[PDB]
Amino acid sequence: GHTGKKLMAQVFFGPTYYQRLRHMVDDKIHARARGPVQVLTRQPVEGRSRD
DNA sequence: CACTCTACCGATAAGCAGAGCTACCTCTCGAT
Repeated sequence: GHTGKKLMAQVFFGPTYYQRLRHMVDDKIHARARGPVQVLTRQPVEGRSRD
C-alpha cells in the first residue's frame, strides 16, 4: 500500500470467521501511585476495582 | 562347673498423627 509495488510473495487471502472475545484492554489497564490500604496491615488493597 | 531364671540396654519395626502441595491477574455472587 505504501508504494503500489507488487509483493514478491503471494498471500493466502480469504474470509475466515473471527470472534470478538470478552478481553478488552481498557477493562484491564490499571495504575496506582498511592491509594487505599487495608485497615489491619496498612498495605495497599487488592484489585483494579479498589485502586 | 554346667545349668537355668529373670533385670537390662541394643535394634527393631510399627503405627501413627500432621506438613506440604506454581506465580500473578479479572469478575460475580451470598452471608455477616
